[PDB]
This record gives sequence, C-alpha cells and structure tokens, in this order.
Amino acid sequence: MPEEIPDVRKSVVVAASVEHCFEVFTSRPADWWPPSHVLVKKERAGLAFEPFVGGRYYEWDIDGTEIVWGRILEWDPPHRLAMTWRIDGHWQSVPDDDRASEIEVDFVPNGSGGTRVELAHVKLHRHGDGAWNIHKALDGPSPGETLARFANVI
Ligand SMILES: CC[C@@](C)(O)C(=O)CC(=O)c1c(C)cc2c(c1O)C(=O)c1c(O)cccc1C2=O
Repeated sequence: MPEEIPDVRKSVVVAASVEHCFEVFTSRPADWWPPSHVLVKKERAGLAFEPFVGGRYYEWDIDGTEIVWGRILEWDPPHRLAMTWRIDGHWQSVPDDDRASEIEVDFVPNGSGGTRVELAHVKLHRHGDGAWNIHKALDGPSPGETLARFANVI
C-alpha cells in the first residue's frame, strides 16, 4: 500500500455474472461489509449510484458527508466497461479534476455464476500526494484485494 500508485494490471476469476457485478455496484457495494470484523475503519452509511456514461458513484460516511469517489467512461453491453475516477485529494468534489486518470476494465460472463474481470488503472500517480490515502477509503489491503472481499460475499 505505497503512497504512490503506479500503473498496474491484474485480473482474476470470481463466481458471478457480469450483469451481477454491476447490479451489486449500484445496489449495495458498501453493505458487503460483514456483521463481524470490519474491513473499513470508517463505518459506511449510504451510497448514491446512477447508471450512465461519465457516471458517478457516492459514499456516505457516518461522520463524513456524501461525496463522489469515482466516475465512469462508458458502458459497453455485458462484455466491457471502462470508467474514469472523480475524487479529490481529501475526498472532496470539484467542478473538474486536474489529476483525473482513466481506467479500462473488461467484464465477461463465465458460466451461470462465473465472472472474469480485467481491471487496469494507469497514470493514477497523477494525483500523487495522499493518493493511496484516497484508496484507503476504498480500502484495498495487500492480504485481500477488492476482488477478494466483494467476490467472497457475492
Ligand atoms: C489490494 C487492493 C487492490 C490493489 O488489489 C485493488 O483494489 C484492485 C482493484 O483496483 C481492482 C481490480 C484490480 C480488479 C477488480 C476490482 C478492483 O477494484 C473490483 O473491484 C472488481 C469488482 O468490484 C467486481 C468484479 C471484478 C473486479 C475486479 O476485477
């Protein structure tokens, strides 16, 4: 979990359909948190989610107001989805992000309950500074990645 986030590409197979991956994203990605042991130091409270291109997702913190932590690029039918991230250095929103980067993600349905995803983030270091700190909100422990925590619960 280095302060700098260089371009890295990782892929993994999980038990889920591509439609499910997004159905859950706009339905309750924060709720994945189990009743025991909290993966996030902060208690997630709510999240706003809307489907579209140049889209936006929001998270509510019990002590933190509602904020947008990401963006989208375009939705490609059950097969590929690209997305841009819209967040500030201190989890704040702004009319435009000068340190915004683009991410390419591919979703393909495997079996009735199999999902293969290829997520590649690039030039994210553009935000540098507390860049991983922003990720700290998403919380991606080395021992377990987002694919692990969300796939296991699904
Ligand atoms: C230790 C955290 C870290 C760096 O592993 C992480 O958080 C990876 C992350 O950007 C990420 C990646 C690489 C892939 C996926 C995802 C990741 O965010 C991911 O969230 C995901 C998902 O929510 C539902 C289906 C598939 C996926 C993914 O394939």
